[PDB]
Amino acid sequence: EAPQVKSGDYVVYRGESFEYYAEITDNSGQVNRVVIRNVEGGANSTYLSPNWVKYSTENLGRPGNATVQNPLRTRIFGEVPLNEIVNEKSYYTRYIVAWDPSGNATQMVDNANRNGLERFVLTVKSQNEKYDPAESSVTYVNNLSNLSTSEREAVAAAVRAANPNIPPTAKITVSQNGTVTITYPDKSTDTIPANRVVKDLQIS
Ligand SMILES: CO[C@@H]1O[C@H](CO)[C@H](O)[C@@H](O[C@]2(C(=O)O)C[C@H](O)[C@@H](NC(=O)CO)[C@@H]([C@@H](O)[C@@H](O)CO)O2)[C@H]1O
Ligand code: NA
Ligand code: NA
Repeated sequence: EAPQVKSGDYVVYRGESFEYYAEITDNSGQVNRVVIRNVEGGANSTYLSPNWVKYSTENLGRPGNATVQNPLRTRIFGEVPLNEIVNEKSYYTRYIVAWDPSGNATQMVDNANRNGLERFVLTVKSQNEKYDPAESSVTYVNNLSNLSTSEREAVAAAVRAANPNIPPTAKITVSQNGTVTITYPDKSTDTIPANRVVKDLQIS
Protein backbone atom coordinates (compact mmCIF):
# COMPACT_ATOMS: atom_id res chain seq x y z
CA GLU A 1 0.00 0.00 0.00
CA ALA A 2 1.08 3.55 -0.82
CA PRO A 3 0.79 6.61 1.40
CA GLN A 4 -2.75 7.88 1.85
CA VAL A 5 -3.58 11.59 1.67
CA LYS A 6 -6.30 13.76 3.16
CA SER A 7 -6.43 17.29 1.67
CA GLY A 8 -9.47 19.60 1.42
CA ASP A 9 -11.24 22.34 -0.53
CA TYR A 10 -8.44 24.84 -1.02
CA VAL A 11 -10.04 28.18 -1.82
CA VAL A 12 -7.69 31.13 -2.28
CA TYR A 13 -8.29 34.80 -3.03
CA ARG A 14 -6.58 37.46 -5.13
CA GLY A 15 -4.39 39.79 -3.10
CA GLU A 16 -4.29 37.40 -0.14
CA SER A 17 -1.97 34.83 1.36
CA PHE A 18 -3.22 31.30 1.92
CA GLU A 19 -2.10 28.32 3.95
CA TYR A 20 -3.54 24.82 4.13
CA TYR A 21 -2.18 21.52 5.43
CA ALA A 22 -2.68 18.05 3.99
CA GLU A 23 -2.28 14.94 6.16
CA ILE A 24 -0.43 11.84 4.97
CA THR A 25 -0.23 8.36 6.50
CA ASP A 26 1.40 5.11 5.47
CA ASN A 27 1.06 1.55 6.71
CA SER A 28 4.86 1.48 7.16
CA GLY A 29 4.60 4.55 9.39
CA GLN A 30 7.09 6.39 7.19
CA VAL A 31 7.02 8.75 4.21
CA ASN A 32 10.25 9.84 2.54
CA ARG A 33 9.10 12.30 -0.14
CA VAL A 34 6.07 14.41 -1.03
CA VAL A 35 5.47 16.10 -4.39
CA ILE A 36 2.51 18.27 -5.35
CA ARG A 37 2.04 18.37 -9.11
CA ASN A 38 -0.09 18.91 -12.16
CA VAL A 39 -1.46 15.69 -13.68
CA GLU A 40 0.61 16.05 -16.85
CA GLY A 41 4.10 14.69 -17.32
CA GLY A 42 4.54 11.06 -16.23
CA ALA A 43 5.97 9.44 -13.13
CA ASN A 44 9.09 11.61 -12.76
CA SER A 45 7.41 14.99 -13.18
CA THR A 46 7.37 17.59 -10.39
CA TYR A 47 5.88 20.38 -12.51
CA LEU A 48 3.36 22.43 -10.52
CA SER A 49 1.56 25.58 -11.62
CA PRO A 50 0.65 28.37 -10.96
CA ASN A 51 4.20 29.14 -9.89
CA TRP A 52 2.94 30.95 -6.74
CA VAL A 53 1.71 27.67 -5.20
CA LYS A 54 4.40 26.60 -2.73
CA TYR A 55 4.63 23.63 -0.42
CA SER A 56 6.89 22.11 2.21
CA THR A 57 6.92 19.00 4.39
CA GLU A 58 8.70 18.89 7.74
CA ASN A 59 10.11 15.73 9.31
CA LEU A 60 10.53 13.73 6.08
CA GLY A 61 12.36 10.41 6.08
CA ARG A 62 12.02 9.45 9.74
CA PRO A 63 10.46 6.28 11.18
CA GLY A 64 6.97 6.86 12.45
CA ASN A 65 6.57 10.25 10.79
CA ALA A 66 3.35 9.21 9.01
CA THR A 67 1.06 7.31 11.38
CA VAL A 68 -2.70 7.42 11.83
CA GLN A 69 -2.24 8.99 15.25
CA ASN A 70 0.20 11.68 14.02
CA PRO A 71 0.05 12.05 10.26
CA LEU A 72 2.78 13.70 8.27
CA ARG A 73 1.65 17.17 7.30
CA THR A 74 2.41 19.13 4.15
CA ARG A 75 2.00 22.90 4.13
CA ILE A 76 0.47 24.29 0.92
CA PHE A 77 0.81 28.05 0.82
CA GLY A 78 1.47 31.21 -1.13
CA GLU A 79 0.36 34.69 -2.12
CA VAL A 80 -2.25 35.07 -4.87
CA PRO A 81 -1.34 37.88 -7.32
CA LEU A 82 -3.81 40.68 -7.98
CA ASN A 83 -3.53 39.95 -11.72
CA GLU A 84 -4.97 36.41 -11.60
CA ILE A 85 -7.94 35.71 -13.84
CA VAL A 86 -11.10 34.91 -11.90
CA ASN A 87 -14.14 33.14 -13.30
CA GLU A 88 -16.13 29.96 -12.77
CA LYS A 89 -13.29 27.94 -14.35
CA SER A 90 -10.40 29.58 -12.39
CA TYR A 91 -9.50 26.46 -10.52
CA TYR A 92 -6.59 24.10 -10.71
CA THR A 93 -6.82 20.40 -9.90
CA ARG A 94 -3.60 19.08 -8.42
CA TYR A 95 -2.23 15.85 -6.97
CA ILE A 96 -0.30 15.05 -3.80
CA VAL A 97 2.11 12.14 -4.32
CA ALA A 98 3.98 10.62 -1.38
CA TRP A 99 6.53 7.81 -1.34
CA ASP A 100 7.03 5.19 1.37
CA PRO A 101 10.38 3.46 2.08
CA SER A 102 9.63 0.72 -0.48
CA GLY A 103 9.03 3.26 -3.25
CA ASN A 104 5.27 2.82 -3.41
CA ALA A 105 3.86 6.17 -4.51
CA THR A 106 0.32 7.46 -4.04
CA GLN A 107 -1.59 6.84 -7.24
CA MET A 108 -3.02 9.67 -9.32
CA VAL A 109 -6.64 8.93 -10.24
CA ASP A 110 -8.40 11.47 -12.44
CA ASN A 111 -11.83 11.56 -10.82
CA ALA A 112 -13.62 14.28 -8.86
CA ASN A 113 -14.62 11.62 -6.32
CA ARG A 114 -11.00 11.72 -5.11
CA ASN A 115 -11.15 15.44 -4.35
CA GLY A 116 -10.16 16.07 -0.76
CA LEU A 117 -7.93 12.97 -0.72
CA GLU A 118 -4.72 12.90 -2.78
CA ARG A 119 -6.49 15.06 -5.42
CA PHE A 120 -7.53 18.60 -4.60
CA VAL A 121 -8.97 21.66 -6.28
CA LEU A 122 -7.28 25.02 -5.77
CA THR A 123 -9.99 27.58 -6.48
CA VAL A 124 -8.99 31.19 -7.13
CA LYS A 125 -11.67 33.73 -6.21
CA SER A 126 -11.83 37.49 -6.25
CA GLN A 127 -10.81 39.23 -3.04
CA ASN A 128 -14.35 40.37 -2.20
CA GLU A 129 -15.35 36.71 -1.78
CA LYS A 130 -13.10 36.33 1.28
CA TYR A 131 -15.13 38.95 3.17
CA ASP A 132 -18.73 39.11 4.39
CA PRO A 133 -19.09 42.76 5.44
CA ALA A 134 -21.12 43.30 8.60
CA GLU A 135 -24.29 45.34 7.97
CA SER A 136 -24.91 45.93 11.68
CA SER A 137 -24.17 49.66 11.81
CA VAL A 138 -26.86 52.35 11.68
CA THR A 139 -26.36 56.02 10.75
CA TYR A 140 -29.26 58.47 10.94
CA VAL A 141 -29.17 61.12 8.21
CA ASN A 142 -31.34 64.12 7.47
CA ASN A 143 -32.78 62.85 4.16
CA LEU A 144 -32.09 59.40 2.73
CA SER A 145 -32.33 60.63 -0.85
CA ASN A 146 -29.62 63.26 -0.37
CA LEU A 147 -26.75 62.58 1.98
CA SER A 148 -24.30 65.39 2.63
CA THR A 149 -20.55 64.82 2.38
CA SER A 150 -20.32 64.64 6.18
CA GLU A 151 -23.13 62.08 6.25
CA ARG A 152 -21.45 59.96 3.58
CA GLU A 153 -18.21 60.03 5.58
CA ALA A 154 -20.11 59.02 8.73
CA VAL A 155 -21.62 56.00 6.98
CA ALA A 156 -18.21 54.92 5.70
CA ALA A 157 -16.65 55.28 9.15
CA ALA A 158 -19.46 53.24 10.69
CA VAL A 159 -18.98 50.46 8.14
CA ARG A 160 -15.23 50.48 8.75
CA ALA A 161 -15.69 50.32 12.52
CA ALA A 162 -17.96 47.28 12.11
CA ASN A 163 -15.46 45.59 9.74
CA PRO A 164 -11.95 45.54 11.27
CA ASN A 165 -11.00 42.45 9.23
CA ILE A 166 -11.51 44.05 5.78
CA PRO A 167 -8.12 44.93 4.21
CA PRO A 168 -6.97 48.29 5.57
CA THR A 169 -6.36 49.54 2.02
CA ALA A 170 -9.80 48.57 0.76
CA LYS A 171 -11.75 51.74 -0.04
CA ILE A 172 -15.22 52.29 1.45
CA THR A 173 -17.29 54.83 -0.48
CA VAL A 174 -20.88 55.94 0.06
CA SER A 175 -23.10 57.52 -2.58
CA GLN A 176 -25.54 60.42 -2.22
CA ASN A 177 -28.34 57.94 -1.44
CA GLY A 178 -26.35 55.96 1.13
CA THR A 179 -25.32 52.98 -1.02
CA VAL A 180 -22.00 51.58 0.23
CA THR A 181 -19.30 50.21 -2.06
CA ILE A 182 -16.24 48.42 -0.69
CA THR A 183 -13.56 48.28 -3.39
CA TYR A 184 -10.87 45.71 -2.54
CA PRO A 185 -7.20 45.87 -3.59
CA ASP A 186 -7.89 43.54 -6.54
CA LYS A 187 -10.62 46.04 -7.61
CA SER A 188 -13.47 43.62 -6.97
CA THR A 189 -16.33 45.08 -4.94
CA ASP A 190 -18.98 44.36 -2.36
CA THR A 191 -22.07 46.56 -2.10
CA ILE A 192 -24.34 47.26 0.86
CA PRO A 193 -27.82 48.65 0.09
CA ALA A 194 -28.48 51.94 1.82
CA ASN A 195 -31.45 50.79 3.87
CA ARG A 196 -29.21 48.34 5.76
CA VAL A 197 -26.95 51.11 7.04
CA VAL A 198 -28.83 54.43 6.82
CA LYS A 199 -32.14 55.75 8.15
CA ASP A 200 -33.80 59.15 8.42
CA LEU A 201 -36.64 60.55 10.52
CA GLN A 202 -38.63 62.03 7.62
CA ILE A 203 -41.65 59.74 8.07
CA SER A 204 -43.97 60.67 10.92
C1 LIG B 1 -5.37 16.30 -18.40
O1 LIG B 1 -6.38 17.31 -18.33
C2 LIG B 1 -6.41 17.99 -17.15
O2 LIG B 1 -6.93 17.06 -16.14
C3 LIG B 1 -6.95 17.72 -14.84
C4 LIG B 1 -7.26 16.66 -13.81
O3 LIG B 1 -6.28 15.66 -13.81
C5 LIG B 1 -8.03 18.82 -14.86
O4 LIG B 1 -9.29 18.18 -14.93
C6 LIG B 1 -8.26 19.45 -16.16
O5 LIG B 1 -8.88 20.82 -16.15
C7 LIG B 1 -8.59 22.00 -15.32
C8 LIG B 1 -8.30 21.76 -13.87
O6 LIG B 1 -9.26 21.51 -13.11
O7 LIG B 1 -7.10 21.81 -13.40
C9 LIG B 1 -9.79 22.89 -15.55
C10 LIG B 1 -9.60 24.32 -15.18
O8 LIG B 1 -10.80 25.06 -15.55
C11 LIG B 1 -8.47 24.96 -15.92
N1 LIG B 1 -8.07 26.19 -15.15
C12 LIG B 1 -8.04 27.51 -15.82
O9 LIG B 1 -8.29 27.59 -16.98
C13 LIG B 1 -7.64 28.73 -14.97
O10 LIG B 1 -8.11 29.90 -15.59
C14 LIG B 1 -7.41 23.93 -16.41
C15 LIG B 1 -5.89 24.13 -16.49
O11 LIG B 1 -5.77 25.17 -17.39
C16 LIG B 1 -4.95 24.20 -15.22
O12 LIG B 1 -4.87 23.05 -14.42
C17 LIG B 1 -3.53 24.52 -15.73
O13 LIG B 1 -2.63 23.48 -15.46
O14 LIG B 1 -7.36 22.61 -15.83
C18 LIG B 1 -7.44 19.07 -17.37
O15 LIG B 1 -6.88 20.15 -18.17
NA1 NA C 1 3.13 1.62 2.38
NA1 NA D 1 -17.84 39.71 -0.01
